[PDB]
Amino acid sequence: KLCSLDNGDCDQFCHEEQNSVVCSCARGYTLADNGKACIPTGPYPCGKQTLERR
Amino acid sequence: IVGGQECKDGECPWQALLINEENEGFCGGTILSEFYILTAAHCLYQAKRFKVRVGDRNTEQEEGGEAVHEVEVVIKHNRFTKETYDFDIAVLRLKTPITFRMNVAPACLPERDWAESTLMTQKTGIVSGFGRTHEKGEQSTRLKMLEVPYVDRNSCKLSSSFIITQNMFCAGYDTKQEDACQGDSGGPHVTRFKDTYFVTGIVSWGEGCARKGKYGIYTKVTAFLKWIDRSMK
Ligand SMILES: O=C1[C@@H]2[C@H](C(=O)N1CCC[N+]1(CCO)CCCC1)[C@H](c1cc(-c3ccc(Cl)s3)on1)N1CCC[C@@H]21
Ligand code: NA
Ligand code: NA
Repeated sequence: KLCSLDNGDCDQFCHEEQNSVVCSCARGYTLADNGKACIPTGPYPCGKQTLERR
Repeated sequence: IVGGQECKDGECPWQALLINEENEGFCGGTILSEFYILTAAHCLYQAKRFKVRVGDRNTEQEEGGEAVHEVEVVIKHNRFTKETYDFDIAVLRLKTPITFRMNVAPACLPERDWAESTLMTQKTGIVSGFGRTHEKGEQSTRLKMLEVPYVDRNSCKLSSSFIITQNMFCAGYDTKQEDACQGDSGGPHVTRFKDTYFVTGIVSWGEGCARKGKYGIYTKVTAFLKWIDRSMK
C-alpha cells in the first residue's frame, strides 16, 4: 500500500514502509486508534480555520 | 493582494501583520505558535522598529479581537542576502504569548518529505495579506487572500530578471492579473490538504505585481523546516 494513492488514507502525513504505510500528525493532534485520522488535542489546532465560534 | 477576495471571518487566522512606527502595516507574517511568527528576513530592514498584530481583518475597525505583541528576539537566517533575497526567512519570538481565539490560530508546519511529495505537488496554494491591490496602488484595509498556482521552476527561471535559487519558488499567473504585492511580503503561503492548512512559503519578492510574464517569488519553506524547528527551540 502506498502514499501515492489517497495519501495512504492518512489525514495528514504519510510515509511508506516495506509493505505498509504509517500515518502521523502535526503537533497539536493525536493519531486516532484507526491509525489514519488526526484528532485535535485543543480548540485551536494548527492549520484549522476558526469557524466553530466558541 | 491584487485580485483574489476578502478573507472571510475565521478563514485566515494565521495572518500576522508587522506594524512600523505608526501602527501602519508594512509586511506580513505567519503565526507558528503562541510565541513564534514566521516572516521574511528582508522585512527586518524595512522599518527601524516594529510590533506584530494578530486577529485583525479590517485595519480601520476595532472589532474587539485584535492584539498587538512586542518582539523579544529576531532570528534572521545567517545566509540572508539583500542583493538576491536568497535565504529570505526569519522567526520572531514575541515578548508575550498569543491567546488563540477567533481569527487567531497557527498554521501547521509539515514534515519535509511529505510536504515535497504532497503539498508542493498540489495545483495551488493560498497567499494572503494587507498589501497593495494593484502595483501602484494603496494597501488594502481589509485582509485579502488569493489562490495561486504553483509554477514550475524552469518557467520560473526563464521569466525572471534575477536569479531564482533553490530556496525560492514561483507561484501565480503568467498574464492573469492576480498576485501578491508590496505590503504582503513576509506573509503566508499555505497549502490545503484535507481541510488543514500547512505553511509552504513566505511571500518574498516580485518584479512589479501581477505583471505579464512575471510570477510571485516565495521562500521555499521546505528547505528551512529544520532551521525553523531549531529557531523555535
Ligand atoms: O523593487 C522592488 C519593490 C518591492 C520588490 O520586491 N521589488 C523587487 C526586489 C527585487 N530584488 C532586489 C532589487 O534588485 C532582486 C531579487 C530579490 C530582490 C515591491 C514588492 C513586490 C512584491 C511582490 C510581488 C509578488 C510577490 Cl509574491 S511579493 O512585494 N513587494 N515592488 C512593488 C513596489 C516596489 C517594488
Ligand atoms: Na481591526
Ligand atoms: Na504575471
